[PDB]
Amino acid sequence: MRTHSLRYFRLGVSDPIHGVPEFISVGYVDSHPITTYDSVTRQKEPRAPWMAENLAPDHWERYTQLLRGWQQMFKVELKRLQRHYNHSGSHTYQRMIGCELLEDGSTTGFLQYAYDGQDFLIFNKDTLSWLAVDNVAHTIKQAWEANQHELLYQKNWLEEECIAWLKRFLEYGKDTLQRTEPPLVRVNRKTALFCKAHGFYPPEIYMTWMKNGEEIQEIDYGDILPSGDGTYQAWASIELDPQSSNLYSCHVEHSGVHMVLQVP
Amino acid sequence: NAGVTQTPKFQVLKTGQSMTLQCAQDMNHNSMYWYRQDPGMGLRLIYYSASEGTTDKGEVPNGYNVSRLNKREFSLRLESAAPSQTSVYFCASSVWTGEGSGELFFGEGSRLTVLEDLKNVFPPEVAVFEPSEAEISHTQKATLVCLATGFYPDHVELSWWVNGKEVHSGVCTDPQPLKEQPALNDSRYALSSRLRVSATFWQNPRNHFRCQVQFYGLSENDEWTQDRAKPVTQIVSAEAWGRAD
Amino acid sequence: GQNIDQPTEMTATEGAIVQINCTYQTSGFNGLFWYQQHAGEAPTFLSYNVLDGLEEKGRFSSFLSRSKGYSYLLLKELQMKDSASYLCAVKDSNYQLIWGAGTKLIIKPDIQNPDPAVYQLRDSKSSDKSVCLFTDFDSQTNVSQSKDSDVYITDKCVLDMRSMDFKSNSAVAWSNKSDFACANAFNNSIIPEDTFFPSP
Amino acid sequence: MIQRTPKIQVYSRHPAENGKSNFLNCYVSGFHPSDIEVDLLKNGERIEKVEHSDLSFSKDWSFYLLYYTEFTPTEKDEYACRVNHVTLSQPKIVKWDR
Ligand code: NA
Repeated sequence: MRTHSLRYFRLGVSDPIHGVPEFISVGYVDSHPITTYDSVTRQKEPRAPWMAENLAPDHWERYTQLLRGWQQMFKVELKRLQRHYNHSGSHTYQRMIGCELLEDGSTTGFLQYAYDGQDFLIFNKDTLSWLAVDNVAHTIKQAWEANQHELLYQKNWLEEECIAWLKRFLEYGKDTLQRTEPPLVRVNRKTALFCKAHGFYPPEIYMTWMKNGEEIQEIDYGDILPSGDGTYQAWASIELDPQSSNLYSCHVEHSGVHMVLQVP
Repeated sequence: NAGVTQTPKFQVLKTGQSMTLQCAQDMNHNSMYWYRQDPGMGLRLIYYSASEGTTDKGEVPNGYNVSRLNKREFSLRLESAAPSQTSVYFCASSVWTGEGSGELFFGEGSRLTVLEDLKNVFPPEVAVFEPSEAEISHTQKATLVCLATGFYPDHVELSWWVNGKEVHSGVCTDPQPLKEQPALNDSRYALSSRLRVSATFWQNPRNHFRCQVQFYGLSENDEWTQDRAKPVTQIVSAEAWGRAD
Repeated sequence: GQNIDQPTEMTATEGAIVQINCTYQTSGFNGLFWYQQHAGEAPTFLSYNVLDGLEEKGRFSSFLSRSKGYSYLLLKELQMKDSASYLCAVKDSNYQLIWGAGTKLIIKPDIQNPDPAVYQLRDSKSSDKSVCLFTDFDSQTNVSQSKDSDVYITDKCVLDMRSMDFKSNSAVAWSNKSDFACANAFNNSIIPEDTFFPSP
Repeated sequence: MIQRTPKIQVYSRHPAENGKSNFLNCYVSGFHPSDIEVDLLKNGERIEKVEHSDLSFSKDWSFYLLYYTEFTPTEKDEYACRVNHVTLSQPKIVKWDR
């Protein structure tokens, strides 16, 4: 099994534009959205068909109540931050929690918060402590670390509960999450050599250019982009040397398979 | 700083009668709950309110409804009372829901007894029995005994009053009442209590002792059609004076 | 399904040590709580465990083993005020509390100078009942219910005279029957051989 | 307050071929805060039937979105994506370079 991850995001906005929600929660398994909640619908709903098909309505009813509570909690926490920052206008508060089940069987777990899109508090579940980036976060860190039981609870959720949920969701969406669609890879000229791949899943791919069997600071890497049909595409370019002849080859690694395209 | 305040403490109801339990918390908590506790099983959740402005059913919602009136108050409504709803009801609150280590804070509890007919509701008969002279001479102590008998349902509070002040030292009351007819399902109850003082305190002829049983029963709106007296909420007491010789 | 089990009742002696067990089979685990509930009163929070190990808190300690799905509440140097029901509860994966049925802890007082006796109390002029008091017996004595339907016998009760630092067990029997006598009131109970029966 | 400007990338779902039905994608990522307006352009005119994914969250706290519409590319018609954001003084147009 490849490496898989489960993460939940929260976004809180203090003075949102008339239509925009003030609170949004979205869960992900790898790059796939699985659940969503916002202050407008006030309902937790599936965002993947294999989630809706495998979780009974009582599951969505229960987490709808929980998220309504977490929504209020987020608003209170954001009100506290912006008052202590002495900030006016609209500001954002974000939370991200989740875990990874690595290929070798090991696990990672993480939990952190952001204010205006910048790191604010980062949890260390081994030392059972919070890393604060400024004195507003330092005040929050002191209050959170005074509740030792909450630190222990989050360590257990990250290391045990989160991994248990991930394995459960992985089986639900096995046909989607554990499949392999190999990339279609080509090369053309535009003066630089462009190596292009498309139609592949999972999105994790490694493309690079090699010059005479040596990999070179001289490569421009494109972003892995969603194609819209569940597959992804990527590219990588390198500039040609007109003063000397060199063997250029594109190297693509994807899902345990290596590919080499020699440029004639 | 009162914590969780729920009312009433006791209530007898006839099958089909409406009832509302009140609950308030002054701890600025967001989550509130309503539980019922029955013998032989764990607390069962009826309804809960994760935060102000939302409520949902628990494990046993049938026969009940709730209203999260505001952040402080969470009322439980019995629309058509049924005998199976005879239970002790507890309201609780927590700072939040879904925080893992947050504990619950409970209210004092509300004891409800739902009956098909009110014709078996009786106040207690209360009597005091003065210490044995043999005990006084053998142990230099004197034990008064108080018997509250024939009451139904088990909605009583017994207290001792020495010289006009309530006392608890030297007092022991049965934690559970006694079924006078254990076989019958609607058996009336008996309750005993003892107050033990020194012989010298009992032998002061100006010391006054009083047993007092608060009974919770019918009210003005309850219909009564029996030939005996209406068993309303009332205080029944009996007294005794210290004996020199 | 989701299950939580703890013993119905436990009895120990004042000053000793008692261990109240709680095993759970739940879908997920977010922590185990212990609550104390005195008779006729509200439960109050005692302890919380979520990781493995022992956590001390005064005379009380709580232990947790996640792999075994097992926890105990440890009470040292037992006092009479520890008499109560102890409720164990587990938060499942969806943060819903599963409640055990509770363990009733009964504490036997240490009676240093036992003086078992059955006394006849004085009649009340407002009652037809005759009342008998079995008192000052050792905590190993058990009081049986009556086999006569017109004789009423209560279980033993522990009273504390604070001023004298003195505790004693007692049980009450009463009846309005003509044959009722305190010499035969507790005949259905196994009472100490040296029980004092003062003359009538 | 560090506001991050959106990165805009316009591309087709498949390698494009004239006369063959395809999908034009506009992937907008890396921006903060989350309010954003995106329009797909056909010869300078806004396309009406245009779909978009829900707002998405990245690990570095920025957001991303995928705007797309079905189309048949021809040699004559030019396509683009117009994005507006708090970090932009005026809408920024990125043309689809095939
Ligand atoms: Na209901």
